[PDB]
Order: sequence, then C-alpha cells, then structure tokens
Amino acid sequence: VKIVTVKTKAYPDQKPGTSGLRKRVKVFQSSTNYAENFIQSIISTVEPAQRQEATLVVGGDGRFYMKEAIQLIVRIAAANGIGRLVIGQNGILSTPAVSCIIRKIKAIGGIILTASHNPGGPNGDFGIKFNISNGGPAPEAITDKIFQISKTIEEYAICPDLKVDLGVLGKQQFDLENKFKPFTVEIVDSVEAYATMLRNIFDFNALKELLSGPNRLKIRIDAMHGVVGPYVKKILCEELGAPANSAVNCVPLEDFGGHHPDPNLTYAADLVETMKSGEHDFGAAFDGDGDRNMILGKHGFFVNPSDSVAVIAANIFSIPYFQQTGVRGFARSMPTSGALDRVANATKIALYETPTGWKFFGNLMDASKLSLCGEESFGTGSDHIREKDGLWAVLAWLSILATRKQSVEDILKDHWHKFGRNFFTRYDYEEVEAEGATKMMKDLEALMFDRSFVGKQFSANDKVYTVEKADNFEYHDPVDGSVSKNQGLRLIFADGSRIIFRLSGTGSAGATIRLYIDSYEKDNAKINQDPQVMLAPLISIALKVSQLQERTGRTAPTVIT
Ligand code: NI
Repeated sequence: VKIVTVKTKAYPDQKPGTSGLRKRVKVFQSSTNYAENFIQSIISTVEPAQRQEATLVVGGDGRFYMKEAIQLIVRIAAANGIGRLVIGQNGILSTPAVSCIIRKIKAIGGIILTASHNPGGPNGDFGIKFNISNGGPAPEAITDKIFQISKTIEEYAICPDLKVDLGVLGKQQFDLENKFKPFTVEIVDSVEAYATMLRNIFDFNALKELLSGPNRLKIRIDAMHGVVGPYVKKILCEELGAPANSAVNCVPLEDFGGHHPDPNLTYAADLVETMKSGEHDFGAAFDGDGDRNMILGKHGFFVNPSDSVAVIAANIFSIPYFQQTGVRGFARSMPTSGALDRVANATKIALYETPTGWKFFGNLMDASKLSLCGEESFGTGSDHIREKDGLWAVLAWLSILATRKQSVEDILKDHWHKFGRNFFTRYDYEEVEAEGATKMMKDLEALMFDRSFVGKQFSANDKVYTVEKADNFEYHDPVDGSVSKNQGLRLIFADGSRIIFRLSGTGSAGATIRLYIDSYEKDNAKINQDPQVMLAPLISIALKVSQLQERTGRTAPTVIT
C-alpha cells in the first residue's frame, strides 16, 4: 500500500463539542477535505513515538455516511503510523460497546461515528466523537487542541489505495511503503466483548428464568432502528430467551427509518401505544447510539428518568456487580429531581449534584467516588464503563423485577410510599428572542438575591412555598479543577420543592428556555394523583415570578417531559 501526502486548505468551524464534532451530512460530503482534515487532526493529537503500539477502536450507530468515513479513518490512521485498528463488524459498535472495548483491550482511545438522537440519512446529521484511553469522551484540553490543529492544518497523510472488508471477521494485515511493521485491522463481532462484560455484571440465569420461564415477563424493546438492535437480539433474545417478537425496530437502518431515534413519549409514540394495550409487562426504548433509555410499565405507565435512577439506587444490591464491588457514591445533574437524594439520605453513601454533561460523572467515577448516576434526560449509568449505557439500565430493571416479583407500577408505588414522591416535569421552550430571555433571567437573579427573598412565603391552592435558598448554580469540579459558573437559576422552597430555569441559547439562531419543576410530596394519599394537577401551583408560580409570558409572550411549552 502506498503513503501519499495531500496538501489541504484549513477550516474555521471545526470546533469539537462535548459530544465531538457534529455537522449535517451535506457539510461532510460537499466541503472538500472536511472529514479528512478533522480525522488527521484527531490522529495528530497522538504523538509519533506512541503510534506504532497504539490501537484505536472505531465504530458507529450505523447512520448514512458511516462506512465512507470509517474507510477514511483507516487510510489516514494507516498512513499516519497507527499500528492497529479494532473495528466492530460492519462498522457497527454502540457508544457503551466502544467505551467497553477501549478499557478491555487497553486502547489509546477510539473514534465513535454518531450524532446520538440527531437524525440520519442524506439530509440529516453526522458526528465524529473522540474518546480517550479511560473509555470516556476526550476532555476540554484535548478537544481544544484538536480545534487548534484543524484551523491551521496545511497537509494530511493518506494511503488512498487501501481498503478493508468491514463484514469479514478476523485479522487483515497490510504493508505500507518502506515501513518495517505492517498495519493491522481487526474486525471484531459487534456484540461479544460487550455481552461478556454484562455476563459478569448481571445474573443471566435469573434473567433467563424471567424471560423464558412459565411466568414469562412479556417485554417490548424498541431500538428505534439504531445501533442497539443487534445487541437486543443476541443478548435478550438469543441468550436470555426472550421470544423473537420482543425485539421491535432492531435492524440498524441508515436513516433510522426517517424518524428521529429519540427515546421519549413523543418520538417513541408507536411503542407507547403498543404498551397502552396491557399485553406487555415492560417496554423500553433507546437512542441512536445506545447510551440513553426510556422505561415503560404495563398499560403505558411512564417511569420518569429521575425516578428510574432512584429505584435502581433503592435496590442496587439485587445486581451481582454492586454486591461484589460496593457502592462508592450516587450522583445526578442539578436539573434532575430530588428522588435520588431521598434514597441517598437513607444511607451513609455520598450524593453529588453536578451540572449537565457526562464529564462531571466521569471525573467522579475515575476518582472512585461514583457507582450509580442518572439524569432527567433519559440517562442512566454506572462505573462499569465511562459512558451512559441504555441496555445496562434495562437489564438493571429486569434484575429488579426478577428479584422483586412485582410489577413496574407496584415497584414505584412501594418506592414512593417509602421515600415519598418527587413530582417532576420538564418544560421545553425551544428558540426564543435572547434579550427578553436574558432580562427574565437578570431581573429574576436580582429578585432572588434579596434580603427579603429568602424565608418568604409564596402560595397557591394545595401548598405553602417558603423560599429557603435561591441562586445561579455553580460547580467546582473536585478532579480536574474546573469551575462551571451560572449553570442554572434555582428556586428552592423549604418543603423540598424546586423550580429551575436553564437558558440553552444560540449565537447562531436564537435561545432555548428550559423549565424544570421538582415538587416533593410525602402524603400517602396525594402521592398517586397526576403530576400536572399536583405540580400546577409551582408551574403557575414559575411563570408569575419569571414573567415568561410577559417578556417572551409564550403561554404554553413546546415540549413536556
Ligand atoms: Ni446517545
């Protein structure tokens, strides 16, 4: 194979986010050398002396353009001096599986080709996420270095002629012009190392009894045509014995069947209606790359993401891994509800409240301070890998149903009557006019930081809300030293209720308002009544204090979660 050097002209917009670089498919296939430039920049962060012995893992969610970009990664990694590439069969590898293999075989890191729940196909998105040797996403120091290189790059090395068959398992060796060591590409089964790790975390025998036995839990798992479909089939159906019909949408499609792979009540509607029937005991959906999940009980019973980490926390010792390893700590992002706190308080186990994004969870896990973490945005994880894991959360729930022998509906009722209930809801006000929003935030801040703000009585209907604390949440990471200021406007009431305003805006189009409402309840009787009814006083107070309808006009929210 020959090594060619291509003279390239650098790009200004290739700044990698926390989830790597994402741009619509079109930018990648039209902008000459966009992909090649970025890939050579990722490889360039690996210094020469380390390339021969380095192994990089490559894989993706299977959306359109994935195969063309993997063939580009191979040719540039090969010309650049990287000794070996472990590619998942057909290029398919979920984000939890790539994290698992990097750690397993001690790789330098890996390149994950996914834009998570963002749509796929000719007119959709495409992303290139870079993960490091601990198995987790590359930290700011590394993402900005890639960004410094991309803006000033003049040339990239490539083996144009080299091509590998992604469908054939085993080792492929290639010789590169004048170079003494051959380039090795290893095609690995997409599910095997991942299922082997899960085989030692959970008790696949209790689960084989649960899914196959006389009692047989009837489940419906929707993989929304994304990467976890091969995994559902081989692990839940072939190994655990769930009938073939338990796996819906489990064949990776390039456009995700047109529709977005986003695990929620709106996008996973087809599964929510199939669940409403009553035939199934448990239902579940996952996103494009498998690190997020949605849990459903009989008759469509929505198990809120914030309640879900709390239930797994309140029964964590039902899982063999936690029994043999112990629980180092619990954690959640600040917008997420207080249910995990009520479980954490019942034990001498530490609870961390972190801002939004994996980096916070990853750092504490690497510091051996975190075992189970959750987010209100359909995210659940543990320290078994350094990424969230959607299928791990489903087998953790099936292990709890196996142990308990109760329904999902009953596990949450018994949970709310022990720990009390955190009625949680999230209001999304997608893209608004920035000035009004910043006023709504600034005036609110001023009003929150007052002498008479604290301790005061706010009230409407059922409850009396007294302002115990009020701020703009900031975090000082204990591991990397970072400080993340003004992460969110908090309103904390003395009973346990809370209102959180988060402004996720854009210096490109406008600004998104996110309103999260967490209201605590302890009464045995009010605990089971509907969340929109019970949360109404605080939603009206949130609009009356923020004056959102006043400075932005909008009455109703775009999305309700
Ligand atoms: Ni994802």
